[PDB]
Amino acid sequence: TVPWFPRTIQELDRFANQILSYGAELDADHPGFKDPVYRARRKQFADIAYNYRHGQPIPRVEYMEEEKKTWGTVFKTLKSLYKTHACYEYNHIFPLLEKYCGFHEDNIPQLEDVSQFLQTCTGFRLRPVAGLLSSRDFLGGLAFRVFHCTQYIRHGSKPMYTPEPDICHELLGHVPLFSDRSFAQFSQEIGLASLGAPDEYIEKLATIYWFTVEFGLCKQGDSIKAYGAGLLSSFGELQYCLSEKPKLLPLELEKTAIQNYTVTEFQPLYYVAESFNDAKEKVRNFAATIPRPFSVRYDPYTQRIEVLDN
Ligand SMILES: [Fe+3]
Repeated sequence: TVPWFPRTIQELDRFANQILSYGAELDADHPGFKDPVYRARRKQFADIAYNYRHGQPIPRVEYMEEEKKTWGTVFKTLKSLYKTHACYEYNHIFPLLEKYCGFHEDNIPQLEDVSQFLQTCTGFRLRPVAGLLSSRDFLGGLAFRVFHCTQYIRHGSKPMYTPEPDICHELLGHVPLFSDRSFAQFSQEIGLASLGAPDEYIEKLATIYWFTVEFGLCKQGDSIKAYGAGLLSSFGELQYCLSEKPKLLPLELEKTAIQNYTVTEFQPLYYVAESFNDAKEKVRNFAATIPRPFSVRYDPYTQRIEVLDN
Protein backbone atom coordinates (compact mmCIF):
# COMPACT_ATOMS: atom_id res chain seq x y z
CA THR A 1 0.00 0.00 0.00
CA VAL A 2 1.23 3.49 -0.97
CA PRO A 3 1.90 6.04 1.81
CA TRP A 4 -0.65 8.83 1.87
CA PHE A 5 0.44 12.11 0.34
CA PRO A 6 -1.34 15.45 -0.15
CA ARG A 7 -2.99 15.97 -3.51
CA THR A 8 -3.93 19.63 -2.98
CA ILE A 9 -1.95 22.48 -1.49
CA GLN A 10 -4.55 22.85 1.26
CA GLU A 11 -3.98 19.22 2.31
CA LEU A 12 -0.57 20.30 3.61
CA ASP A 13 -2.66 21.34 6.65
CA ARG A 14 -3.13 17.65 7.47
CA PHE A 15 0.33 16.73 8.75
CA ALA A 16 1.79 20.24 9.12
CA ASN A 17 1.37 19.90 12.90
CA GLN A 18 2.86 16.39 13.16
CA ILE A 19 6.11 17.65 14.56
CA LEU A 20 8.36 16.34 17.27
CA SER A 21 6.28 17.91 20.07
CA TYR A 22 9.09 17.83 22.67
CA GLY A 23 11.47 20.25 21.03
CA ALA A 24 15.16 21.03 21.17
CA GLU A 25 14.72 23.91 23.63
CA LEU A 26 13.81 21.36 26.32
CA ASP A 27 17.26 19.72 26.18
CA ALA A 28 19.62 20.43 29.06
CA ASP A 29 22.43 21.41 26.68
CA HIS A 30 20.32 23.83 24.64
CA PRO A 31 21.67 27.41 24.88
CA GLY A 32 18.21 28.51 26.07
CA PHE A 33 17.44 25.62 28.43
CA LYS A 34 17.65 27.62 31.68
CA ASP A 35 15.82 30.67 30.26
CA PRO A 36 12.07 30.41 31.01
CA VAL A 37 11.32 33.52 28.92
CA TYR A 38 12.95 31.82 25.94
CA ARG A 39 11.00 28.63 26.66
CA ALA A 40 7.69 30.52 26.63
CA ARG A 41 8.72 32.43 23.52
CA ARG A 42 9.37 29.14 21.73
CA LYS A 43 5.93 27.89 22.78
CA GLN A 44 4.40 31.12 21.48
CA PHE A 45 5.94 30.57 18.04
CA ALA A 46 4.87 26.92 18.07
CA ASP A 47 1.28 27.98 18.76
CA ILE A 48 1.33 30.35 15.78
CA ALA A 49 2.42 27.48 13.54
CA TYR A 50 -0.10 25.08 15.08
CA ASN A 51 -3.00 27.45 14.39
CA TYR A 52 -1.84 28.41 10.90
CA ARG A 53 -3.92 27.18 7.95
CA HIS A 54 -3.03 27.37 4.26
CA GLY A 55 -4.16 30.55 2.55
CA GLN A 56 -3.99 32.67 5.72
CA PRO A 57 -1.50 35.51 6.11
CA ILE A 58 1.37 34.44 8.32
CA PRO A 59 0.92 36.29 11.64
CA ARG A 60 3.39 39.11 12.23
CA VAL A 61 5.37 39.08 15.47
CA GLU A 62 6.92 42.01 17.32
CA TYR A 63 10.45 40.76 17.93
CA MET A 64 12.12 41.75 21.17
CA GLU A 65 15.23 43.94 21.31
CA GLU A 66 17.30 40.94 22.43
CA GLU A 67 16.10 38.91 19.42
CA LYS A 68 16.87 41.76 17.02
CA LYS A 69 20.37 42.03 18.51
CA THR A 70 20.94 38.32 17.92
CA TRP A 71 19.69 38.60 14.35
CA GLY A 72 21.91 41.64 13.77
CA THR A 73 24.98 39.78 14.98
CA VAL A 74 24.31 36.81 12.69
CA PHE A 75 23.39 39.08 9.76
CA LYS A 76 26.45 41.32 10.01
CA THR A 77 28.95 38.50 10.46
CA LEU A 78 27.57 36.34 7.63
CA LYS A 79 27.04 39.25 5.24
CA SER A 80 30.81 39.85 5.11
CA LEU A 81 31.24 36.50 3.28
CA TYR A 82 28.48 36.47 0.70
CA LYS A 83 30.04 38.58 -2.08
CA THR A 84 33.00 36.20 -2.33
CA HIS A 85 31.57 32.84 -1.15
CA ALA A 86 27.89 32.70 -2.16
CA CYS A 87 26.72 31.81 -5.64
CA TYR A 88 25.60 34.46 -8.13
CA GLU A 89 21.92 33.67 -7.57
CA TYR A 90 22.34 34.53 -3.89
CA ASN A 91 24.14 37.81 -4.51
CA HIS A 92 21.71 38.76 -7.28
CA ILE A 93 18.67 38.67 -4.99
CA PHE A 94 20.14 39.81 -1.67
CA PRO A 95 19.92 43.59 -2.42
CA LEU A 96 16.26 43.12 -3.34
CA LEU A 97 15.64 41.35 -0.02
CA GLU A 98 17.29 44.27 1.77
CA LYS A 99 15.23 46.79 -0.20
CA TYR A 100 11.78 45.15 -0.25
CA CYS A 101 11.78 42.65 2.65
CA GLY A 102 13.59 44.58 5.37
CA PHE A 103 16.72 42.41 5.49
CA HIS A 104 18.80 44.71 7.71
CA GLU A 105 20.85 44.26 10.85
CA ASP A 106 18.32 46.07 13.05
CA ASN A 107 15.17 44.38 11.72
CA ILE A 108 14.01 40.75 11.61
CA PRO A 109 11.95 40.26 8.42
CA GLN A 110 8.36 39.11 8.77
CA LEU A 111 7.54 35.78 7.14
CA GLU A 112 4.43 37.16 5.46
CA ASP A 113 6.52 39.76 3.63
CA VAL A 114 9.17 37.20 2.66
CA SER A 115 6.52 34.74 1.47
CA GLN A 116 4.90 37.40 -0.75
CA PHE A 117 8.35 38.24 -2.14
CA LEU A 118 9.11 34.60 -2.97
CA GLN A 119 5.68 34.19 -4.54
CA THR A 120 6.53 37.01 -6.98
CA CYS A 121 9.94 35.46 -7.75
CA THR A 122 9.08 31.78 -8.29
CA GLY A 123 5.72 31.05 -6.70
CA PHE A 124 7.40 29.60 -3.63
CA ARG A 125 5.57 30.38 -0.41
CA LEU A 126 6.37 29.94 3.27
CA ARG A 127 4.37 28.18 5.92
CA PRO A 128 5.37 28.56 9.60
CA VAL A 129 6.39 25.32 11.26
CA ALA A 130 6.57 24.67 15.00
CA GLY A 131 9.39 22.14 15.06
CA LEU A 132 10.81 19.07 13.33
CA LEU A 133 8.68 17.58 10.57
CA SER A 134 9.29 14.14 9.14
CA SER A 135 11.37 14.10 5.97
CA ARG A 136 8.34 12.80 4.10
CA ASP A 137 6.19 15.75 5.18
CA PHE A 138 8.85 18.43 4.72
CA LEU A 139 9.92 17.18 1.29
CA GLY A 140 6.30 16.76 0.20
CA GLY A 141 5.73 20.47 0.73
CA LEU A 142 8.39 21.24 -1.87
CA ALA A 143 6.27 19.52 -4.55
CA PHE A 144 3.83 22.45 -4.10
CA ARG A 145 6.64 25.02 -3.85
CA VAL A 146 5.86 25.33 -0.14
CA PHE A 147 8.78 25.75 2.26
CA HIS A 148 8.01 24.93 5.90
CA CYS A 149 9.82 27.75 7.72
CA THR A 150 10.67 28.43 11.37
CA GLN A 151 9.74 31.78 12.89
CA TYR A 152 11.66 31.61 16.19
CA ILE A 153 15.26 32.73 16.69
CA ARG A 154 18.19 31.07 18.41
CA HIS A 155 19.01 32.00 22.00
CA GLY A 156 20.97 35.22 22.33
CA SER A 157 23.71 33.80 24.58
CA LYS A 158 25.32 32.01 21.60
CA PRO A 159 24.53 34.05 18.48
CA MET A 160 26.96 32.11 16.27
CA TYR A 161 25.59 28.71 17.25
CA THR A 162 22.31 26.92 16.79
CA PRO A 163 21.56 23.19 17.24
CA GLU A 164 18.51 23.49 14.99
CA PRO A 165 17.02 25.53 12.17
CA ASP A 166 15.97 28.98 13.28
CA ILE A 167 14.77 32.06 11.42
CA CYS A 168 18.33 33.23 10.67
CA HIS A 169 19.04 29.92 8.90
CA GLU A 170 15.74 30.09 7.01
CA LEU A 171 16.06 33.69 5.86
CA LEU A 172 19.79 33.93 5.23
CA GLY A 173 20.34 30.34 4.12
CA HIS A 174 17.24 29.11 2.30
CA VAL A 175 15.15 32.08 1.12
CA PRO A 176 17.61 33.66 -1.37
CA LEU A 177 17.95 30.42 -3.35
CA PHE A 178 14.18 29.83 -3.45
CA SER A 179 14.02 33.19 -5.29
CA ASP A 180 15.80 31.59 -8.28
CA ARG A 181 13.65 29.83 -10.89
CA SER A 182 16.11 27.04 -11.67
CA PHE A 183 16.70 26.32 -7.98
CA ALA A 184 12.96 26.38 -7.30
CA GLN A 185 12.41 23.85 -10.09
CA PHE A 186 15.20 21.65 -8.73
CA SER A 187 13.89 21.64 -5.15
CA GLN A 188 10.37 20.97 -6.38
CA GLU A 189 11.69 17.92 -8.25
CA ILE A 190 12.94 16.48 -4.95
CA GLY A 191 9.50 17.10 -3.49
CA LEU A 192 7.74 15.42 -6.41
CA ALA A 193 10.07 12.41 -6.14
CA SER A 194 9.06 12.02 -2.50
CA LEU A 195 5.30 11.77 -3.01
CA GLY A 196 4.25 8.25 -2.06
CA ALA A 197 7.83 6.99 -2.08
CA PRO A 198 8.72 4.10 0.25
CA ASP A 199 10.39 5.08 3.52
CA GLU A 200 13.76 3.78 2.32
CA TYR A 201 13.65 6.17 -0.65
CA ILE A 202 12.51 9.09 1.50
CA GLU A 203 15.76 8.65 3.44
CA LYS A 204 17.70 8.58 0.15
CA LEU A 205 15.96 11.77 -0.99
CA ALA A 206 16.67 13.35 2.40
CA THR A 207 20.36 12.57 1.89
CA ILE A 208 20.28 14.08 -1.60
CA TYR A 209 18.62 17.13 -0.01
CA TRP A 210 21.39 17.31 2.60
CA PHE A 211 24.11 17.34 -0.04
CA THR A 212 22.36 19.87 -2.28
CA VAL A 213 19.80 22.19 -0.66
CA GLU A 214 21.64 22.19 2.67
CA PHE A 215 25.36 21.70 1.89
CA GLY A 216 25.63 21.95 -1.89
CA LEU A 217 28.38 23.64 -3.86
CA CYS A 218 27.90 24.56 -7.50
CA LYS A 219 30.02 25.34 -10.50
CA GLN A 220 29.92 28.99 -11.55
CA GLY A 221 31.79 29.50 -14.79
CA ASP A 222 35.30 28.32 -13.92
CA SER A 223 34.79 28.74 -10.16
CA ILE A 224 32.93 26.98 -7.33
CA LYS A 225 30.50 28.71 -4.95
CA ALA A 226 28.20 27.76 -2.07
CA TYR A 227 24.46 27.45 -2.48
CA GLY A 228 23.57 25.13 0.42
CA ALA A 229 21.54 26.83 3.16
CA GLY A 230 23.53 25.15 5.92
CA LEU A 231 26.71 26.63 4.48
CA LEU A 232 25.21 30.06 3.83
CA SER A 233 24.06 30.34 7.45
CA SER A 234 27.32 29.03 9.02
CA PHE A 235 30.11 31.61 9.28
CA GLY A 236 32.78 29.00 9.93
CA GLU A 237 31.68 26.36 7.46
CA LEU A 238 31.03 28.81 4.61
CA GLN A 239 34.71 29.75 4.73
CA TYR A 240 35.89 26.15 5.16
CA CYS A 241 33.85 24.65 2.30
CA LEU A 242 35.75 26.62 -0.37
CA SER A 243 39.18 25.95 1.19
CA GLU A 244 41.60 23.11 0.41
CA LYS A 245 40.52 21.03 3.41
CA PRO A 246 37.30 19.20 2.33
CA LYS A 247 36.98 16.63 -0.42
CA LEU A 248 34.86 17.66 -3.40
CA LEU A 249 33.13 15.19 -5.72
CA PRO A 250 30.76 15.65 -8.66
CA LEU A 251 27.09 15.31 -7.81
CA GLU A 252 26.15 11.73 -8.78
CA LEU A 253 22.92 10.65 -7.18
CA GLU A 254 23.47 6.88 -7.00
CA LYS A 255 26.49 7.68 -4.80
CA THR A 256 25.22 10.85 -3.12
CA ALA A 257 21.95 9.23 -2.03
CA ILE A 258 23.73 6.62 0.13
CA GLN A 259 26.62 8.74 1.42
CA ASN A 260 26.82 8.98 5.19
CA TYR A 261 27.13 12.27 7.03
CA THR A 262 26.93 13.72 10.51
CA VAL A 263 25.21 16.93 11.58
CA THR A 264 27.60 18.02 14.34
CA GLU A 265 30.92 18.91 12.62
CA PHE A 266 31.91 20.50 9.32
CA GLN A 267 31.26 18.20 6.38
CA PRO A 268 34.39 16.32 5.25
CA LEU A 269 32.92 15.91 1.76
CA TYR A 270 30.81 18.10 -0.53
CA TYR A 271 29.14 17.33 -3.86
CA VAL A 272 29.44 19.88 -6.67
CA ALA A 273 26.45 20.50 -8.91
CA GLU A 274 27.10 21.43 -12.55
CA SER A 275 24.02 23.69 -12.46
CA PHE A 276 20.60 23.61 -10.87
CA ASN A 277 19.10 22.52 -14.20
CA ASP A 278 21.51 19.60 -14.34
CA ALA A 279 20.82 18.64 -10.73
CA LYS A 280 17.09 18.78 -11.50
CA GLU A 281 17.48 16.39 -14.43
CA LYS A 282 19.52 14.06 -12.22
CA VAL A 283 16.76 14.07 -9.58
CA ARG A 284 14.17 13.34 -12.28
CA ASN A 285 16.25 10.38 -13.47
CA PHE A 286 16.70 9.15 -9.89
CA ALA A 287 12.95 9.48 -9.26
CA ALA A 288 12.30 7.08 -12.15
CA THR A 289 14.05 4.38 -10.08
CA ILE A 290 11.74 4.85 -7.05
CA PRO A 291 9.17 2.02 -6.96
CA ARG A 292 5.87 3.84 -7.25
CA PRO A 293 2.88 2.46 -9.19
CA PHE A 294 2.16 5.93 -10.56
CA SER A 295 3.70 9.17 -11.75
CA VAL A 296 3.00 12.65 -10.38
CA ARG A 297 3.10 16.22 -11.61
CA TYR A 298 2.12 19.53 -10.04
CA ASP A 299 -0.47 21.66 -11.78
CA PRO A 300 0.25 25.23 -10.63
CA TYR A 301 -2.98 26.46 -12.23
CA THR A 302 -5.13 24.49 -9.77
CA GLN A 303 -2.49 23.81 -7.09
CA ARG A 304 -3.18 20.07 -7.25
CA ILE A 305 -1.02 17.01 -7.85
CA GLU A 306 -2.04 15.04 -10.93
CA VAL A 307 -1.53 11.31 -10.34
CA LEU A 308 -1.32 9.10 -13.45
CA ASP A 309 -0.86 5.33 -13.13
CA ASN A 310 2.19 3.85 -14.92
FE1 LIG B 1 17.60 24.09 6.38
